[PDB]
Amino acid sequence: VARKERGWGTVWPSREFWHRLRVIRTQHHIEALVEHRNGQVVVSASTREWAIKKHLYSTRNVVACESVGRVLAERCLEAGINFMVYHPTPWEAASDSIKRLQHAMTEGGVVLREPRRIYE
Amino acid sequence: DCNRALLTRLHRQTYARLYPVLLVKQDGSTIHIRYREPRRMLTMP
Amino acid sequence: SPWRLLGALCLQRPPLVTKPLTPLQEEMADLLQQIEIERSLYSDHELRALDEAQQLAKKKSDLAQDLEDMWEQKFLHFKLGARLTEADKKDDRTSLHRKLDRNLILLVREKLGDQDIWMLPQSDWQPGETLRQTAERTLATLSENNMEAKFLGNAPCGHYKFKFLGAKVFFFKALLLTGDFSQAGKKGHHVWVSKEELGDYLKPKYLAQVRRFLLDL
Amino acid sequence: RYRRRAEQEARKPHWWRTYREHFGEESGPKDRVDIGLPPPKVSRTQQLLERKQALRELRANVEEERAARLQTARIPLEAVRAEWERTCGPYHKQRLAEYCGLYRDLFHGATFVPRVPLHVAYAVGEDDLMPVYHGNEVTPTEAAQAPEVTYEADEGSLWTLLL
Amino acid sequence: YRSKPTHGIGRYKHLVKAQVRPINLGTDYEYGVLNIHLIAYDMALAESYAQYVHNLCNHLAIKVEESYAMPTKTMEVLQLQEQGSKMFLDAVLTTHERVVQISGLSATFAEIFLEIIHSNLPEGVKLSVREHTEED
Amino acid sequence: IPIEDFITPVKFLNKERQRPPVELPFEESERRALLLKRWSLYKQREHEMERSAIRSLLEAQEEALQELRLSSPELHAEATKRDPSLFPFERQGPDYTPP
RNA sequence: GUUAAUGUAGCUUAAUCAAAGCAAGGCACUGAAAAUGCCUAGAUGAGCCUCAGCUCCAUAAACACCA
Ligand SMILES: [Mg+2]
Repeated sequence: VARKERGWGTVWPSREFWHRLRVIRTQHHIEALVEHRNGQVVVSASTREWAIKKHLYSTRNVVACESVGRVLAERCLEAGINFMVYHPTPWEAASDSIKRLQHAMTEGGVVLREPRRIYE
Repeated sequence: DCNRALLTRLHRQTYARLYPVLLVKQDGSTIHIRYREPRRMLTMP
Repeated sequence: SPWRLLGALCLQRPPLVTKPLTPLQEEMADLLQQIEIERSLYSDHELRALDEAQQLAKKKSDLAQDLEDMWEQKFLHFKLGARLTEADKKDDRTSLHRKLDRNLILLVREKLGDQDIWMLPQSDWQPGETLRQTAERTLATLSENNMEAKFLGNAPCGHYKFKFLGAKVFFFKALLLTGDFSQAGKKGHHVWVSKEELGDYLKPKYLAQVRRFLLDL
Repeated sequence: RYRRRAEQEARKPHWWRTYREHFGEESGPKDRVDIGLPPPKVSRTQQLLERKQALRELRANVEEERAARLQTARIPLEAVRAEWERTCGPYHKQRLAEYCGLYRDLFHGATFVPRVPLHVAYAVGEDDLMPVYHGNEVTPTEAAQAPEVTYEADEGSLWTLLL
Repeated sequence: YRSKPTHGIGRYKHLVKAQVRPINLGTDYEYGVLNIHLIAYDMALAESYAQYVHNLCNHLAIKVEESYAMPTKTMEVLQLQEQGSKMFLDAVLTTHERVVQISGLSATFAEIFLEIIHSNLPEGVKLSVREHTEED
Repeated sequence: IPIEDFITPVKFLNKERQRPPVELPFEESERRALLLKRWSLYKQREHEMERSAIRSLLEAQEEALQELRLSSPELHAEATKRDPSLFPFERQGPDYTPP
């Protein structure tokens, strides 16, 4: 029932959501954040993190993206947030690493594409 | 430094088979040309 | 502060024949070969080889090899120039024909009145002259030879000062096209030498830093 | 690259009227009265060395690289969850609590990092166990009975639990 | 708004411009508009070295303007046959040309550059330096 | 008046059928890939020593030219200018067999 | 041998979750670049000590020196 932020739409991405998945790819590490429109990061999984770093190999690999996705799904469920928006770039949509990140996130039980507003 | 760019493949999508050929111009000098014909040598008068 | 004016020259011989390949470059060469022929489209020779290999099998029950063997024998019969004109001699550092693979540089021997000099060829320029003109002049004059050497810039390569007075040594780069050495058996000692050997024969710290602007290849 | 640079620029405190200003960064800069347990004291250099070593060893294996190129690998999630609980977990739990305004309604100004992990669960049946993580959803049916509580301390200790 | 302190904050167009002589001063001496002709019999080789040149230039901050291919010249080689006295036989060859234009240089950078270019020359590769005026 | 050779010739169209098969085991695959990574590392070190080389050369140019300016001003009047001798620079690459 | 400084990867982070970001490389993709995709290598100058201190080494900037 709450208010999303309708608007912008001269610019990108859409700022309309309660929660937004944000995937940053450094030439070294893959970092997946879940954000609230406040800019505040709510729950995140990074490859700089020792927990994830030590178990696996090649921080920048496709493998790593898949991994971070699974971790994030887990922590998301644990945090009580089942829905978030993901707004990739057209060429990030075609990339394997991110397709498999989305897959990992889906099997984890987190739905992208948030529910609509009521009496929007 | 002469081997710098020496190692490459032809990058065009659809192309014939290219085979190593030893070409002698009029020197006494020999070069390596990739040519469709399997012939191991050719020489110019 | 009196300034002693001395031009100087770094004389570069062009490497003639290409080097052999590092093991890695060799394996890589193999790979590139394999994949190149893997993505390749047919061949005219292989069209006439395979199509006839099958069509003759169909004309028996109901060329290419000729060409192969011809080219085999025409290649095998022919013989090629030696890659080593150095190590068969194995002696001469003074031969301009010595090393085919690397680039070579000229050294000279001089014993002066107060001094013992192993010398990268040097010039002496009067204030009215240009360092360029003096470089060329000294080159053509000293070696007693007819040399076509294309110079690169009007700017000098590298500089080293000995101050007793004060003095300058300005080294220039000259690219040798075709030299003709007159009196190949002359007494003045001219040594044609690679990078490692340039490291060996050179005593001074003025000539020690020439391998700093040299092309190591 | 542009997008990045821009988002960094949008996080700085400019001198002109901005979105952050009107839309409630929620007190903006805040000096935090901290009622915590003191952070565990661990040697920087030693830890660094050990980790470097571990990663050397892990990178060394050919098996691992095979696992990487062929896109077949898995992470032992339970162990990652253990390590996370042990290491940076307290901070993440903290910012979740901040997000849900635990600190705002309890101590009013005060932030603490949850140094000791707290494991709470409910019995839904004989074989069923419903965990309470930070922020998770639970049905009152599940919570009809008092939960099982677990955390690690030796005993000279005295504690107080509050729901 | 003109009256405000924040005026022209959104001003951009001066940052992006969307709308030949060599300079020889004798001290700071800029000799530009130079043509690099890489000519060889093998396609792959010529392209590869052209590539190396291009990348090298981009790394050395030397500004490349146009990189393009020149028309290939088709050679028909007539070899003498011994049996028939004046009889001719034939073999077909092709000459490939690539071009890299550099817009600026200094004496020192010219000297350095040429060193690097000719040092790294592959076998069967003919190199040329010329001036911008050429007719296609 | 442009005419490019980048175009694919007509001869190459329907003769495609000559090279359908390609297959590798675990062996050739992993070998080629390993080799490729190895090769990238190698090429990197190569580019590195190359750049360090040209950098050292350029530093020799700095010390040199600056030395000549500090000694005689007339000499960096002379040598800082680029000569007309460099217009048609032509050089031939090495060969396999000497003449 | 003397003074003002230092030694993070090529340039700049951090040193209470942690050695971070950017350059730079390879292969694929189109003619070259570029973008993009899949990949690659990396550091707290070296020796001890207390849980910042003592030297060494080396660079650098000068001076002295040496030729
Ligand atoms: Mg650390």
